[PDB]
Amino acid sequence: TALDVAMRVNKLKRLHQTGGGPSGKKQVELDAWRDLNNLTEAQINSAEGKAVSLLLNSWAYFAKYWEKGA
Amino acid sequence: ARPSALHLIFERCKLNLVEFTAQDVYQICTTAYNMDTLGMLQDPDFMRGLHDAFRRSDQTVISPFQANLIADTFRKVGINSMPKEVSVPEEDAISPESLILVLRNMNITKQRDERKINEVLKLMFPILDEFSPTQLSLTVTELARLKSTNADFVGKLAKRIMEYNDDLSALDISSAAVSLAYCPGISHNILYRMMQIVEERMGEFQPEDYINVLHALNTLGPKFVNTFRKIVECGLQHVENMDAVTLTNYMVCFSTMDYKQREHIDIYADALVEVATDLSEKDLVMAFIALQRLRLLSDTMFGTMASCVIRYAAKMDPRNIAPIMDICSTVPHASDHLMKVLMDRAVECTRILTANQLGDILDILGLYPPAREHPLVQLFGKQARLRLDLM
Amino acid sequence: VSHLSARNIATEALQMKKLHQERGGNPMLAQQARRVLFATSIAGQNLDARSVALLLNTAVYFGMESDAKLVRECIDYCLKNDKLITVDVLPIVVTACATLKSRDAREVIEMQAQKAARNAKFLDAKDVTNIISAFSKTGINHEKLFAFLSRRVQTLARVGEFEAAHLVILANAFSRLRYRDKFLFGAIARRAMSLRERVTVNELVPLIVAFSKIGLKDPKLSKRFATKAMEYVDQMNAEQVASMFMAFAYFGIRYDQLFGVLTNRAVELIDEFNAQYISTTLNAFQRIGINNPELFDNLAERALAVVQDHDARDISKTVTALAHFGLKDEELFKRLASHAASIADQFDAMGLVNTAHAFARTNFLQQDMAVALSERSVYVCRLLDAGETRRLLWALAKFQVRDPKILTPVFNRCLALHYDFFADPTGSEEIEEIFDFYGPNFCPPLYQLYIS
Amino acid sequence: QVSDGGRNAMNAEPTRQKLRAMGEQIGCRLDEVEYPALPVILSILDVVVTLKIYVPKKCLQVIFSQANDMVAIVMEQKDDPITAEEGRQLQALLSHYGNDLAPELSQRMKEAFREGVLPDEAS
Amino acid sequence: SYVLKFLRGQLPEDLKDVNGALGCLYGTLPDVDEFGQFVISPDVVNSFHQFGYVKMPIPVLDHQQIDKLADEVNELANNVEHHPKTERLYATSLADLTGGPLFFCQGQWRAAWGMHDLIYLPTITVAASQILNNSLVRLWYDEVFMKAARTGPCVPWQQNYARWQHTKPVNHVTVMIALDTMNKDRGAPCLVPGSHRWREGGLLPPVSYDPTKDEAHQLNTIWEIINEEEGEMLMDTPPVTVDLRRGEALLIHPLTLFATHGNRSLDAVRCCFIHYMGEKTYAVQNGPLLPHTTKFQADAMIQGPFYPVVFDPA
Amino acid sequence: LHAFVRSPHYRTIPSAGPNGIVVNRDMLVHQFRDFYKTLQHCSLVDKVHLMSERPSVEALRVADQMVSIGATFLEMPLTGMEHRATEFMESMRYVRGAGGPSTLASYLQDTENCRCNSGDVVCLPNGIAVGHGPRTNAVAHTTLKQLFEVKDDQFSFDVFTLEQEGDAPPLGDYFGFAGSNVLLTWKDEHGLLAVDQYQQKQPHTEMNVVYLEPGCHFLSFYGVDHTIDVLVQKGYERSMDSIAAAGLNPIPVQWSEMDKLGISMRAAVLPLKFFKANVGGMLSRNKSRGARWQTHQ
RNA sequence: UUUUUUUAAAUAAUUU
RNA sequence: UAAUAGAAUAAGAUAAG
Repeated sequence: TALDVAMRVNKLKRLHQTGGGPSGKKQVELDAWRDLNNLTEAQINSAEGKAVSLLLNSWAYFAKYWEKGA
Repeated sequence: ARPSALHLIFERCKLNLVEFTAQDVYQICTTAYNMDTLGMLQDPDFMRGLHDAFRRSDQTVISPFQANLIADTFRKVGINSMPKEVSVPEEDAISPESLILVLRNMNITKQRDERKINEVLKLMFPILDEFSPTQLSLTVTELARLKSTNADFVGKLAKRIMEYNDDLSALDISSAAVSLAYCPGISHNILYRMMQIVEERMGEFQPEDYINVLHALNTLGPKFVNTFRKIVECGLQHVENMDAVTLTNYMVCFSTMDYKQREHIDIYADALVEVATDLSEKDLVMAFIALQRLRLLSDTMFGTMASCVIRYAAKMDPRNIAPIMDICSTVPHASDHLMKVLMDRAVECTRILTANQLGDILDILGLYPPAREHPLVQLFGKQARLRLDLM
Repeated sequence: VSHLSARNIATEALQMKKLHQERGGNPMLAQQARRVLFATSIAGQNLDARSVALLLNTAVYFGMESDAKLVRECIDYCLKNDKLITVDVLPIVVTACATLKSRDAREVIEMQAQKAARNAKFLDAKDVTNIISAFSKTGINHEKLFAFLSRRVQTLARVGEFEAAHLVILANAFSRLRYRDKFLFGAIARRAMSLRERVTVNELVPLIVAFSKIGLKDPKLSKRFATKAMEYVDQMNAEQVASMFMAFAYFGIRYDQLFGVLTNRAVELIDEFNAQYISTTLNAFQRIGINNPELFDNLAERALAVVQDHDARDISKTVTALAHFGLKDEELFKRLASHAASIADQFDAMGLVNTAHAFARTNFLQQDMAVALSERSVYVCRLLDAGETRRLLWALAKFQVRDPKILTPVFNRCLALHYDFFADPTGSEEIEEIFDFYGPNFCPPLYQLYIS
Repeated sequence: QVSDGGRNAMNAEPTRQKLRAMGEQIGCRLDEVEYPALPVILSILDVVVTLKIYVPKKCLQVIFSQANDMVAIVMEQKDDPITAEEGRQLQALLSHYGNDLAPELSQRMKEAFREGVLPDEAS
Repeated sequence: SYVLKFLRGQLPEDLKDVNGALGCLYGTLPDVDEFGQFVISPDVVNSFHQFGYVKMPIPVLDHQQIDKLADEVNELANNVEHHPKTERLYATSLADLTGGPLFFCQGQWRAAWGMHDLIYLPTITVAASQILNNSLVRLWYDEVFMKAARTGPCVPWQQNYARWQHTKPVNHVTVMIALDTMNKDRGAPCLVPGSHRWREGGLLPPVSYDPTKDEAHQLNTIWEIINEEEGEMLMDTPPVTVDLRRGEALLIHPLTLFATHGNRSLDAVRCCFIHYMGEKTYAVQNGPLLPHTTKFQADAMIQGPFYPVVFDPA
Repeated sequence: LHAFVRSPHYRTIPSAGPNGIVVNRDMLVHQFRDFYKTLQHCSLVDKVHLMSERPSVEALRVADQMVSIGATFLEMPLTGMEHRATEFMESMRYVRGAGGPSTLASYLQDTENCRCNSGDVVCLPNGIAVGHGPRTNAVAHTTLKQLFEVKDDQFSFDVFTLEQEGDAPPLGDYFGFAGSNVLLTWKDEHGLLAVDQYQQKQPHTEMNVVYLEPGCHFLSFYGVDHTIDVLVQKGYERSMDSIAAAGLNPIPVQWSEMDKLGISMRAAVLPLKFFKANVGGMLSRNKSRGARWQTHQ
């Protein structure tokens, strides 16, 4: 589904918020980009409110650090 | 720019195809208020869909202020929104917490309803014995804010609260005192006993406790002057290091009670004018009126306070122009520069002044020599001819 | 206007309303105020009861119905917070809710009526007149409240606590409610006596009109009003002369020495009379019954010049008055018939039947007028009396109208009121005319009821 | 409805005496009834005092005994609307007629004022 | 007459008598020499004449105006405190006092503010004049549709002029304005491109409406009224659904085949249809064209208070 | 300052009052109307309230209900006025309507055998004078001293007991203060005795004493707000001359019928000082009463 | 210019 | 996770039972 992807992206978001992680914060941002772009039309057309809110929160937070807007 | 996934998420939100709960709407609104990278508030068709989801959701799960915050963030973007009124609990739902929640929602969301207040009071009468000491004070505060006329129930709550004097702290005592003072119909015996309680534990008071007690004494009137006496002496050892707003409240209380001991009044005024530069517009105006009403505006006093009021005179509130104009008169001191900027400010806001304020300003400026050679006389003449119907 | 708070919006709306109703009805102000009020909401802001009442009153004053958002928000506020509507803002809410005819409006009006009934002993000079006027706007039958307000008015008037404006407002409000109290109106008349010179011409004519409308059948005060107004005729305006004629036609007592002076003054100001004044004077002369051809010729000649200014009410009253006196003015009747055919949809229930009967009584038939009013007659059948239905049916028969889509409503209405239809002796002749044209074939049940 | 300076001003006092006597007729039979609420008692006693109607001591004792149970219910139960002004009027009435009629009601009502059970008219 | 002092500011009983337009939504109408700003590009007119419909490039109303206009619709279907001036409507879905999953109203321009203002909107009226060969634009009538959530039905294929047979010449245009965001799952229009020139500008036979059936069959009833060649051009260019925003408008030819999708969203969907006609429009019979309206005779030019002139290019 | 008065009941006005003196009801009504107008024309009073008529002629004595001692509204014991009890209720609602106190203090009512009559209390500067006559017992004196008497350097309030004979009228009817210094009293036995007693109990104090003719009813609003309006009866010219020569403004009032009914001007009015509760540290605007911009011109 | 005010009231009758 | 207050003010004709 889509809730698990949002939850793991939120875990990455919390890891970036607290520290940078062993692999670095830039790698965390890149992995967040790949995970966020993974969503397809099947998941988003059946996502619940909580998953959509979590995805929006993670995307809004990660748009601050990304050099491009996105 | 919205990528494909973000664009599709935004479209699903816009089309009301996603079932949002109150918690999810609150999270989205908090994210929008915190970070504006996605431009959520810049999309009217997205915020309108979020509001539509908000209306058709169960808002009882979230706290009253969370619904108020959602309504506020919808109003700021331009959407007319209002949280739903909570229903009175029925059958097994009557518990002290659920009944306090109704008053709290009525307070925070500004949906005051006399009928539901009466129903809640009638439901809370039989189970008043189950209230914890904190819930009694919460009820007293909530009923005080809602301007309830049921002074009998508030008196019962005050008696029950005062039965628990040992449990309560200084902040709770001060809050109960001010809330009781705000209620109009409280029997004076309860007020006397509460003020007796406040008289003890006098040294435990903090600056906020002092402010609350001074507000209560100001509301009560001169009949409690004795209690105010125990305030002034208690404040005599801490006056040299005291907050400016506390000193303003002290001066207001001195003016209200018509205090007779001039030494304490002089001490408090001399300590106030040292830190008078830290006051806001309203506090400075009230302090300026209080100093005039106590016959304490000497040359240095008036000069120092006018130098402070000139700063706010540029963008003064319409409600504050007339008072300082009154203080400027009836004193034998030079106030040409203050009156010039005050008259200019009155000229600027001539189209928003009410009939009473315009009449007052004209009355003070009637006998002022430098006011005749001003555009204000003609502008106010036209405005008064317009406003004669509302006078 | 975005920087203005709702407390300022209410004040400016009140200012606009005061300028609109008294200092000329400028459509510029009306549309500006409507545009300003169409984008206002009492939501998320703490407001006084007075501000909400002013917003509601100024919104309703400008044509805003009960389906509006601001009107609904103001009505909701009043219901939830009722005790906040003190006696100072009670008249504002009642006046706002007067024209609003809905469940919430009815409930609010009843609650404020009970509040005013309870607190009738504690009002002062301003509050009693404001409350009684506001309740005179709305149609209510709470006699007890009116009696309490009258007792308070008498108590306040004993110590002399009413000005001329207060007196005229009180008299108009109490005469509008059809509340016949001999002592209340005697106290008002004696207060006018005591005020003496403080009652000017502009403030004396409406008092006489209000005293005439209530119909106290007291000849002791009608003579006094005639004597007091006989000195003010030279100052009276044309609109005041017409109202004087109407009021002393309402009284029913003949004062030749006053009517002569009024006639001379009306002749002097013949160039200033509008259609409304001509219709009012003609109706007053019809009611009082004097037949004065000399003034009637001038009035008809003036009305021939303001034909395009005539309203449906004015057309009905003028035509009825001219038909009653047997005055023949072919050009005026032709022009009035064409005008009535032009504005046939503005006729109310009484006006349509009165105009049709007045045109049919005289030997004046015009297809332009006849077809228009016959077609319009369908929408007013359900609002007619048995005698009015008989008059309308006779007028329709004089027009030789046979369309079933027109005749079925009127025959249904006269069948539903058949007892009162056949119990009026003065219309008996008309009956034997109506069935002489239609015959037994048209609506057999009515014919059988006529036979019995 | 009687005027002391009207057309029949000389006749006014006999009418007052007749009214008073026919009020005595009712007042003598005031022990059989059962008062449901205090306002009935406070109206009957107000009429009796205002018109100077004489009432036998027995009826007064019954009337004041009935109100005692009601005020006792209001004070003791405290859970269940006798306002302070009504209680003051009742105290004044009892003091006027004499406290020997109902010695329990006097102490009960005086303690009700001291405690503050009776609410105010404003509330 | 004498308008009482507290009734001087009121409005007529029905807003038909209001000559001109009130200033509520966009203030007052511009001056005679200020009507050239709302002109549309000639390519838009060519696209309308080619496809049978066209979507105007810019939204016609601001979001606050759309919110107010949607509030008017919400209060036009109260069913508890029924709308004032309800009798001032040609037809209503609540005449039975129960309503249903679909709410339709007609002649609402005589009942509520804003809706009366929307008729005189320059942005749509200038475009309608350009569509009608630069002639006088007269209101034909209004229509408001509101489909409930999860249960709103769909209006099957229809031709507008099939309901206007009592008007002699084909000289009409439809402007449909979305008061809410629409999609194929909530009330989007579904029009057949090039369907206004099929039967030599004629009318197709009416479709068979069987309610209480799935939306797919209702939209698939098209294959029963067309012939073989119309089947071929339907094969070549299948029906296309137009997505509309919160204020976007759409011009439609009277003879273009047109349907509306159902509502499967979580909220009600609203839309407003306004029909305009040119100067040279006549009637065919003797009698009124709408309930309780002015009656014409033979080939009488259609004019009156019920069909106001909203634009004049002279 | 709000002044409360009640209209007379014309139907039940007695044909003859105390001592058998005949009275005329029409002139009584006319004089009451003139009194109401005179009260309204006074600049000091903020509002004049007119309660509805009541059947008894005794209901006109409105001041009998309570007294204003400083900031305390003390309600008189309901001992001799049981038949007026409900009337008092109808008067309190009026006070509640004008924004006044919710209820009066019941300090005097609770005390036993505490007979007090409002009108024996005179509001002298920095204290009150009470009369130890028939209308007031020693218990009321003791309670008033226990309640309002305070001895301090600056927070000083004095309660003076002025003894009077049995035939003396209420102290307020012949003893009062006017302006800020003037003393108004009758040149009668009781007035001179009261003045001598007040001099004895308050020595080393300079003040002016003005002697009016006996039976000349007066009414002067003495209080925080200074005024020079002294209402007086029309018949007594020399009292008016004395008050004018004392530096005050006499206002002659026709008071024949009310005097012949035994009611005075003081007992016919209820003057109460109302304020508005100030929420928080907020001061309320006050109307001006002096000259502005004296230094300029 | 001198008319009058202050309950908790609950007992009709019907095929609509 | 979220709580601070100020203003005192009156327009006036419905073809009746």
